[PDB]
Amino acid sequence: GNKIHPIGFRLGITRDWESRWYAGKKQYRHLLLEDQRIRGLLEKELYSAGLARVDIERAADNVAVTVHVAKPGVVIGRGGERIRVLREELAKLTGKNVALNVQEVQNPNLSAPLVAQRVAEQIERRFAVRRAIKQAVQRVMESGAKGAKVIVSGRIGGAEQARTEWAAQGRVPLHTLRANIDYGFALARTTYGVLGVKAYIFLGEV
Amino acid sequence: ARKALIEKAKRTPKFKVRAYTRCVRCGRARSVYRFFGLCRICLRELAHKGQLPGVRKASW
Amino acid sequence: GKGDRRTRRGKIWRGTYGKYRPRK
Amino acid sequence: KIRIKLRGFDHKTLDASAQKIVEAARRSGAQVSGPIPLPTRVRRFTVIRGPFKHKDSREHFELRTHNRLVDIINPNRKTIEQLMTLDLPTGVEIEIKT
Amino acid sequence: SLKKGVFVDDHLLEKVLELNAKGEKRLIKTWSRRSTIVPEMVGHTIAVYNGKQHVPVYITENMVGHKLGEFAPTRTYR
RNA sequence: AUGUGGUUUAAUUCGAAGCAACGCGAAGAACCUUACCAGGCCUUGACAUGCUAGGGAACCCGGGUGAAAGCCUGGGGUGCCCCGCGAGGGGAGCCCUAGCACAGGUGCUGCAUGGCCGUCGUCAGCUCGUGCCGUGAGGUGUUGGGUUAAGUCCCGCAACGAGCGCAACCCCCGCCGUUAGUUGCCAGCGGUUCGGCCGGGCACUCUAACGGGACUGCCCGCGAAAGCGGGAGGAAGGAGGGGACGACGUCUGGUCAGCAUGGCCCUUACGGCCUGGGCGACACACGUGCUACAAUGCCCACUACAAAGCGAUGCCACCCGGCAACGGGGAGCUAAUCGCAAAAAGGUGGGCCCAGUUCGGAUUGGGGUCUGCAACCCGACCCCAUGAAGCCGGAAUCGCUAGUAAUCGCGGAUCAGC
Ligand SMILES: NC[C@@H]1O[C@H](O[C@H]2[C@@H](O)[C@H](O[C@@H]3[C@@H](O)[C@H](N)C[C@H](N)[C@H]3O[C@H]3O[C@H](CO)[C@@H](O)[C@H](O)[C@H]3N)O[C@@H]2CO)[C@H](N)[C@@H](O)[C@@H]1O
Ligand SMILES: [Mg+2]
Ligand SMILES: [Mg+2]
Ligand SMILES: [Mg+2]
Ligand SMILES: [Mg+2]
Ligand SMILES: [Mg+2]
Ligand SMILES: [Mg+2]
Ligand SMILES: [Mg+2]
Ligand SMILES: [Mg+2]
Ligand SMILES: [Mg+2]
Ligand SMILES: [Mg+2]
Ligand SMILES: [Mg+2]
Ligand SMILES: [Mg+2]
Ligand SMILES: [Mg+2]
Ligand SMILES: [Mg+2]
Ligand SMILES: [Mg+2]
Ligand SMILES: [Mg+2]
Repeated sequence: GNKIHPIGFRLGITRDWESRWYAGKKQYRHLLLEDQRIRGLLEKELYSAGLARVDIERAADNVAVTVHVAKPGVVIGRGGERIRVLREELAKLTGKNVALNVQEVQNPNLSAPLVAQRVAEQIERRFAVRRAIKQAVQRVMESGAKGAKVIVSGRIGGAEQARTEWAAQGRVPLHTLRANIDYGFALARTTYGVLGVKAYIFLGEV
Repeated sequence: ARKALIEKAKRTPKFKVRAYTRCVRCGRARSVYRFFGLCRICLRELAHKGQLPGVRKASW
Repeated sequence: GKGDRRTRRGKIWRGTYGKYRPRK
Repeated sequence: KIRIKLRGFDHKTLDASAQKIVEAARRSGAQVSGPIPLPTRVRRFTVIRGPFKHKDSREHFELRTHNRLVDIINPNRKTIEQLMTLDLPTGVEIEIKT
Repeated sequence: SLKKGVFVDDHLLEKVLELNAKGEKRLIKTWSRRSTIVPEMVGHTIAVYNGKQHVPVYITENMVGHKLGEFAPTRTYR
């Protein structure tokens, strides 16, 4: 049981925050609880679109909420029918004026939490646990990455004894601060318990 | 017990000293940093993700 | 020493103030 | 005569945000006692890494509130235009005093 | 130890005062071991809960400053 | 003092078990917490989404009873759909009772699991591709010689390369420069009720952002080379000092009691609410600690060493009352501006004179203060009295290689208080 989170290891450099709002020592508490039940609701009713980051900013009773997705089409609805429903759902808990940009992740095979989700999705549809990994990495290397690595936990294929499958390609230098390693994690609630999917994508540098 | 209780701790009680903290996520009594409403665990977690603004690995 | 409430040092350690350690 | 305190977690979005408030008062008005960097309030939190007993072994987190200061002596209305609502606040705090 | 009250439960007093206006009852039971024995509300027999049952503590004069639970010992063979 | 073993208990809730459990989960157990017990209670439930059905449908104010929870109650009450009617009935909110799907379980399984952690170990390793060798498992590379903290580099070599590691890229601390003036100053000069306090000045100090600086670059010696010993310059050499950072894997390690989660079990109870007790028991055993056992010391007074953090359900200057804790008042401060704040050791003087002591401060009687609904079981503090063991610790055994150990105080988190 070793090893730090690669994002948290990098926050000051080669990775910046999912929440860029100052607060004093008595708002922070609530501007967080909100901040969170936000993602709690967004992530839950927005899986289809496939959301990577759920970026957020503030400046006193207004909120940015720049959601990044692979399939913008799905958040909008043909015209603007869903994006309305969401701005409306938000302000019922967030007693403030909820702004809301939307972004396309131009290549979703280089968004680690998408790759995780992908593989996690396959696992729940009893797929070939070891080839999923194999393919996923390939796909990620195929879309031009510097390296990748995927890990699945245990009860692989409903087996009685927990195990751990991994695969990787190129470089994934977890100790280099100046690396830029999108990391991502997906669950996978199956008929025979949870599996855990981790995904690492090396791209960056100076 | 940890449902009937996440509920009870929110109710305003007879006597303010019966009152107490709770990790507003990970629903929990002990090591609960009042500047966040966050259990040391459900906290190291967010702190890592970038979901706690300006919070960073300290090293000195 | 440090364990004696009726010394000045006993007070310091204990963080307290009193006859045996006044506030100036 | 006019005093502005600037808080924030990010040291680049002060030395940026409030060093552009030095141009938007020098160009469109008179004298400024330059941006002055204040003592920063470091918060440190210290957490037992694991969920259950492993009491030695911890992780150390700080939360660092940087403070900066600017002073402008001659209140023009040629100045209070950018310094009024030519807005680029981002993740920054604004105190305005006299 | 206090000095502005003796922080004694009204549900007991009230029940003891409005027994002193004619009242010589033994079936007086309470769960407020946390209450001071009040100026000469003696003579009576209060049964105090130790957390398992009420024990008859006969209250005399020599023991007035004290609390009620000082006579309902909670743990066994000490 | 504290954690644990055991024993005891109505209960002494559960976990943790050599290193890697035992001041551990617990960064705060009087009621809360609380998961334990005893008693009084609620059952479609303290919480989520829906269904079948008579009753009322927003809501407000009491009373009885009880420890509280709850339960038995008497009133105030008519707003909105609908106009379908000019006489108001139709389960629109909403709220009740009776059933139903369900909630709820800190019940069990860490040997069904995720996650996070511990651990060998920050140890110098663990591998892969293709080639080569072997019938084969496998080997070679990664062996050898030199070198390093290092599978660090060098030279060789049927291998040539690469990846996870090592190092570096990041933070703090050493020197200097640039940018910046409600903190710095007679540094300069002026005024000063002589407090940088006053106009004034960033020089300096600092504060915090950005740069510079170190490369075995330079000189002597050794070496094939890497590199090794020494010298100069430089604040700083040969990894300058402290962090952060944990390879493939190992332990069927740890946790289902943070959370998440597969399965099994409880559903007028293995759920819930309450009051009270318990987690604080004490014939014992162990771990981690504190205070000591004194004169390189103890006590009292005076006396600036300075150095990270906290503070508007707050920090409290300053006056006064009290021996005091604390209580009255009461200014400043959203805080480099005001407060917590005295640093203590040290220094100067005075006392004690080797005594179970003016060492030591356990235990115990008594009087108080504060937080809190409440301090018996169970709080901290102050004051009087009382002064226990203890004269440096058996066998065993622990930490530390330098601003370290040793010693001295200071802050924070949790937190009403502790
Ligand atoms: N990120 C993990 C944390 O690291 C901690 O720090 C551990 C180690 O990193 C640390 O270092 C070890 C020490 O363990 C061991 N007993 C002796 C050894 N000389 C030390 O190594 C030392 O030298 C190296 C390199 O020169 C340093 O980088 C290292 O940090 C330093 N402590 O000592 C700690 C354990 O003895 C803890 N291992 C662990 O509790 C915690 O998880
Ligand atoms: Mg409390
Ligand atoms: Mg003494
Ligand atoms: Mg310890
Ligand atoms: Mg006994
Ligand atoms: Mg258990
Ligand atoms: Mg295990
Ligand atoms: Mg596990
Ligand atoms: Mg176990
Ligand atoms: Mg062959
Ligand atoms: Mg190498
Ligand atoms: Mg070697
Ligand atoms: Mg490294
Ligand atoms: Mg086991
Ligand atoms: Mg109780
Ligand atoms: Mg305990
Ligand atoms: Mg002696």
